[PDB]
Amino acid sequence: DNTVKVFFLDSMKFYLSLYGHKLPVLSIDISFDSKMIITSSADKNIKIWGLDFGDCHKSLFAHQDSIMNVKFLPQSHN
RNA sequence: GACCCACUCGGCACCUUGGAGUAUGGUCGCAAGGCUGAAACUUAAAGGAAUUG
Repeated sequence: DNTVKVFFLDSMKFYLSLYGHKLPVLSIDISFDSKMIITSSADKNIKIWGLDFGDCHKSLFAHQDSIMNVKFLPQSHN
């Protein structure tokens, strides 16, 4: 049920429920310095997501059948 | 008893002599406002559009 839920770790107190992919999102990554997450679904459109409130930045589109896994170069934010 | 003709009485009947418009800078509601999906996202599938590609 095409959503991404972010919980904390000291409490797990349901920090951010978010949506908008129109298919089951199947890969998540989190920025190396805890500032930006990357959600990716099977509608060929990844979304770079802001963190403080959950504002989407670029709902960008590639890989013309389906994204299967996204991962983070953990040195810079690429 | 019936039929005809005249008369007569009573019947169901018959025939002939403020609104209309228009106008509204007011009061109140309202089609008002655009390819949907679709936004903080220029983003999918599926559609309507116009399509002699």
